[PDB]
Amino acid sequence: SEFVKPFNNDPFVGNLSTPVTTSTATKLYLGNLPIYRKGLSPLMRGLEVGMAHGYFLIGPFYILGPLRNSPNALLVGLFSAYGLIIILTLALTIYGLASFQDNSTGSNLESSKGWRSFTSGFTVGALGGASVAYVLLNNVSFF
Amino acid sequence: VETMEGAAGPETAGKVFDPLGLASLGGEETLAFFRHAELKHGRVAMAAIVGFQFHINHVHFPGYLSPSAGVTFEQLAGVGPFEAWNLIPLLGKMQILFTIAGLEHASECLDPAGHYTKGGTPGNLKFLKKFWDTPGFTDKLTEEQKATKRVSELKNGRLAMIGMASIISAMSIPGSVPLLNGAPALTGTGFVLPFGDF
Amino acid sequence: DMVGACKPLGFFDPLGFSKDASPASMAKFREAELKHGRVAMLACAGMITADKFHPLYDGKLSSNPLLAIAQVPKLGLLQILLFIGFMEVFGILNSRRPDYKPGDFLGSSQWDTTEVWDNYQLRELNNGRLAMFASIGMLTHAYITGKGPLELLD
Amino acid sequence: FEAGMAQYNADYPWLAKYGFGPSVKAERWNGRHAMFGWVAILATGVAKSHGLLPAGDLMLTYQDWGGLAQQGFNTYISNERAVIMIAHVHALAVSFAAAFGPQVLGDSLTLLDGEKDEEPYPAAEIANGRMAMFGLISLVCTSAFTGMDILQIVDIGT
Amino acid sequence: LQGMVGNVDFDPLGLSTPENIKWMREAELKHGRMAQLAWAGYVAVDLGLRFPGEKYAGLTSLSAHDATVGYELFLLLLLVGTFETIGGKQIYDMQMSGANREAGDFGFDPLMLLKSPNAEKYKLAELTHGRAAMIAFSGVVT
Amino acid sequence: SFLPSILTPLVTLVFPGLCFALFFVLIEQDEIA
Ligand code: CLA
Ligand code: CLA
Ligand code: CLA
Ligand code: CLA
Ligand SMILES: CC(=O)O[C@H]1CC(C)(C)C(=C=C/C(C)=C/C=C/C(C)=C/C=C/C=C(C)/C=C/C=C(\C)C(=O)C[C@@]23O[C@]2(C)C[C@@H](O)CC3(C)C)[C@](C)(O)C1
Ligand SMILES: CC(=O)O[C@H]1CC(C)(C)C(=C=C/C(C)=C/C=C/C(C)=C/C=C/C=C(C)/C=C/C=C(\C)C(=O)C[C@@]23O[C@]2(C)C[C@@H](O)CC3(C)C)[C@](C)(O)C1
Ligand SMILES: CC1=C(C#C/C(C)=C/C=C/C(C)=C/C=C/C=C(C)/C=C/C=C(C)/C=C/[C@@]23O[C@]2(C)C[C@@H](O)CC3(C)C)C(C)(C)C[C@H](O)C1
Ligand SMILES: CC1=C(/C=C/C(C)=C/C=C/C(C)=C/C=C/C=C(C)/C=C/C=C(C)/C=C/C2=C(C)CCCC2(C)C)C(C)(C)CCC1
Repeated sequence: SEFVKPFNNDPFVGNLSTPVTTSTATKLYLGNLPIYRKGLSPLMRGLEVGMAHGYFLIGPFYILGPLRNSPNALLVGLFSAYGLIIILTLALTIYGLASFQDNSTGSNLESSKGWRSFTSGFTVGALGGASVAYVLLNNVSFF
Repeated sequence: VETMEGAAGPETAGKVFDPLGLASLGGEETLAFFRHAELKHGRVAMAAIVGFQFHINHVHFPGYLSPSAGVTFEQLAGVGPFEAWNLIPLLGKMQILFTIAGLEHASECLDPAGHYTKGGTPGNLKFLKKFWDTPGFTDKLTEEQKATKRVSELKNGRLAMIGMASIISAMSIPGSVPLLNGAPALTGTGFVLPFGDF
Repeated sequence: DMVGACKPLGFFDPLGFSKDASPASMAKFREAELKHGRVAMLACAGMITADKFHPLYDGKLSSNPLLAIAQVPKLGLLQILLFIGFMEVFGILNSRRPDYKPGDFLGSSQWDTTEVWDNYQLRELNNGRLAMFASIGMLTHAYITGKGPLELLD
Repeated sequence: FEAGMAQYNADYPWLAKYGFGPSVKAERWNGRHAMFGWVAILATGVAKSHGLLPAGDLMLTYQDWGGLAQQGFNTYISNERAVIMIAHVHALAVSFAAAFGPQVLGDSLTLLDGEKDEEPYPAAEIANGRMAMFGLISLVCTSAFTGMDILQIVDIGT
Repeated sequence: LQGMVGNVDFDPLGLSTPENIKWMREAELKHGRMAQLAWAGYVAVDLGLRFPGEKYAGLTSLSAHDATVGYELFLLLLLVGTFETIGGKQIYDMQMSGANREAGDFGFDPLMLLKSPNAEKYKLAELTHGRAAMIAFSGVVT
Repeated sequence: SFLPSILTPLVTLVFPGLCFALFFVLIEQDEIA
């Protein structure tokens, strides 16, 4: 009872159709993640990715930062998250500039306009997510 | 509101009886929703009348409601109709609310034809099989008897809402209803909060 | 048809159900059966291990299953509920898929399966049935005596 | 001066396309920031008059801000410096969101990218920006040469 | 800009342009609805309609915010943030991307009251009631 | 003075980062048509 078969019935492609690669759970989770979800605009993809990453980026800096044992621990963590997000979106912009040099299609992550929209969504979402995480950690007594 | 069953009645002069004209707030969908709300209110008011009678009379299950917390049906049956609900343990109240929640969700979802506003019959719950008429007592009858029986359901439901609103005010507005003022039984709060304090 | 039939009882179905029910109803029944079996196996393993080995929460949570969950903080319960809800929306999407195979998040209709696959599926099903009975027994014993499974066995 | 623009462009042919350089978009944006900065230094002047800014000889400590406090160094950072720096950090964060984020509303920064042009020069805001930036360079010139500070010069001149 | 719900040529110091008119009308409707709820809440809290509780009994509308910031207003902030995140998905996609949708239409019509013969009436009533509440609240809060 | 605080991060983090970004983009620029 074989469970590892050729990828898309192609023995000569460098891949295997394992349970990890091809199972229904993997397909569902991957295809429903924002980067692969159907119908989402590049702005919406970038926005979702941005809030998801900016929400959790604050935590390492807040807990394990140099000023963890200081009254300004959370503020310093938020500023660190903002700086890291600035670096991340600068990386995104230069990546778009290097990769999608000539393009006129748009509405596609592999085009200049689409990648710019994705980066804009990522920046706004990450800033908002870091701010929301700051608010939650300030009001941690609620939970 | 002219095809609905409650349209014709001897007491309403055979009129639809919509003074405020609320049937025209929307299409047939909002009127179907209003009829479903009326039927659910009448049904809950019927059950409330029966439970209120069973409570103001001495009729309770024998034993301990919550052996862990020492709350007993006897304690509930001697604090008036409504403070009994407060006396129920919070987690038991949550298990009543959750069961009613799941039943309501099933009512909204599982109709094969569709929503009561969008194809289903308002008040129809028998797609949850044997939820109604578990005994199946109504299987003998035909549609023509069921028509008059649903008309009587609507009328008795309206009367039951009237009665429960009576008892719920007489608690709150003193002597709200003449003849429902003595209160040999009607004591305490008139309207309880859900989950006691939240 | 399906895989549940086994030697001790054969095709156990005294009360109909299987016949006069839609294929969707049969798929729903098997999905519910597998979900019950899997959750019951998890519950049995959790109770058995947590009776005598509970290092989390500074080892202060009681061995009683029906009171340990009461003592667990609210945030932990919320996170467990969120995880289970995520698994269940994945199950709902799998149901919406056009090639659903009740309970099969692995796919398994896209591989050259043989009778050994059916035998292993039956092994899962029977272990799930045994756990379904056992977990309810464990919970009832915990409610009655106040002791957990292994503490009761002591 | 257009000849100098062509000489630049020519030399730096890349920075040119995004509007970075001697471009009307760049001149407009600075001018906006220079007008806001005249407003800003006036706001700090009246805030310091009304003792708005937590201020004095109070200084930060290593236990509150760590190595950025610079406690033990010759530099003596004040709480007024800290709070004004926090305000500027908020300004920078909002600006960064407006720039790298959606062109939600208003005006772009990088020449609207998309191969747009620079519209050579109400539309008098560029003249005001000329005014504001020449005032600012004059203020630094006096602060460097006459050595008469900045807030003091603003107060005595006004 | 010449045809809209309750539309007249009331644009002194004008700002509304074909690009931003939909965003501006969304902002108008959102502010209006928040104003009706704020006016209703303030007038109720002043009149005497109050939650059952000792924490609420001693509070007034001016002092309620500081007392309720810890738990109650924080829960309200969480819920409002969730709903506004969904609304912000729709609005960001509409303005800064591609979308065919009107202003203020979040799909919150489950009762199908917009199927009535008079639905433009409801839209206009929402607009003027929002405006009237947004000005009454300006009076009472200040 | 305050010049160390103003200049050391400016010249050791912002300027080298921008230089790395510019160099990366420039080396990744493709041939003109
Ligand atoms: C090559 C010589 C040289 C070197 C190695 C340094 C080194 C230093 N300077 Mg700098 N500095 C220099 C010349 C130099 N300086 C000159 C001539 C001036 C102008 C008066 C300054 C003015 C100055 C100030 C005001 C400050 C420093 C500071 C510093 C320190 C931090 C770095 C910084 O951001 O400062 C760089 C700041 C500048 C103004 C640099 C100006 C431009 C120089 C001359 C460029 C040298 C380029 C070199 C010849 C070629 C590079 C080749 C390439 C392949 C790498 C560091 C020890 C800071 C300090 O004291 O921290 C404790 C500080 O506050 N320097
Ligand atoms: C790799 C080993 C290592 C580790 C574990 C640490 C750890 C730490 N260092 Mg660092 N450090 C290291 C190497 C390391 N250091 C080295 C080599 C140097 C010399 C240059 C330094 C120099 C240094 C300094 C100078 C300082 C620190 C500090 C710190 C602390 C905070 C740093 C911070 O903000 O991180 C931020 C980290 C992140 C934003 C992200 C980390 C990665 C995440 C958590 C990974 C998650 C992966 C996930 C599971 C993937 C799958 C997910 C999927 C299933 C959904 C922390 C205790 C600071 C401190 O205060 O120390 C007490 C400090 O001042 N370090
Ligand atoms: C609730 C869990 C559950 C569910 C959903 C199913 C579902 C199924 N089983 Mg069953 N099964 C279960 C538990 C369950 N089983 C357990 C624990 C055992 C061990 C005794 C078995 C043993 C078993 C065998 C040996 C076989 C099946 C088969 C089947 C299939 C056909 C019968 C049917 O339609 O049943 C419908 C079932 C329900 C609607 C569940 C509710 C039933 C009643 C209304 C209430 C519960 C009964 C009773 C009161 C128990 C609780 C009391 C006490 C023990 C606490 C179907 C997929 C056959 C199959 O797969 O053939 C291809 C088959 O051969 N099952
Ligand atoms: C593990 C993977 C993963 C992760 C990490 C996420 C993460 C997220 N998903 Mg999900 N998603 C996933 C898988 C995942 N998803 C899958 C597989 C599916 C398929 C079912 C989806 C489908 C999906 C959808 C359809 C949507 C999401 C959305 C979201 C986001 C929820 C935001 C929200 O409204 O929170 C709740 C809100 C809050 C917690 C905020 C609370 C309020 C705070 C406390 C106040 C802040 C105040 C502050 C000062 C600001 C003031 C503003 C103003 C007054 C000026 C979040 C980033 C939503 C989204 O918006 O994405 C774009 C969304 O619509 N996801
Ligand atoms: C489609 C649809 O609608 O489907 C469904 C959905 C819906 C609505 C949900 C339905 C339902 C009803 C269902 C299935 C309800 C299930 C309810 C369930 C399962 C309720 C468990 C309670 C357990 C408790 C309270 C335990 C207490 C336990 C206590 C008090 C203890 O701590 C025990 C203990 O203290 C002792 C005694 C002694 C001490 O030494 C030790 C400790 C402290 C440990 C319907 C009607 O079927 C329809
Ligand atoms: C001066 C004056 O009067 O002042 C006061 C005093 C006064 C009068 C007390 C007041 C009051 C209260 C009032 C009027 C209260 C009224 C309450 C009312 C009217 C309560 C109905 C309950 C019906 C139920 C529960 C039915 C269940 C029915 C069921 C479940 C079945 O029989 C099932 C069934 O399968 C059988 C078994 C046989 C089948 O053939 C038929 C079907 C399928 C259906 C007022 C208004 O305050 C005024
Ligand atoms: C001589 C000559 C030439 C020439 C020339 C001439 C006359 C050139 C003159 C150039 C001139 C006069 C250039 C000034 C720029 C000033 C700027 C950008 C200032 C911005 C400053 C800003 C935006 C500051 C903002 C703030 O800080 C403020 C104020 C307050 C703080 O809260 C923080 C903020 C950020 C808000 C040719 C023609 C070129 C050819 C050849 O070369 C020969
Ligand atoms: C799958 C899985 C997993 C994982 C998980 C994860 C990965 C998670 C994550 C999570 C997360 C990570 C989350 C997040 C969240 C977020 C949020 C919730 C956010 C929000 C935000 C907001 C709301 C914002 C807002 C805003 C904006 C947008 C902009 C402007 C500003 C503001 C603020 C307004 C595990 C391992 C467990 C295992 C099992 C499976």
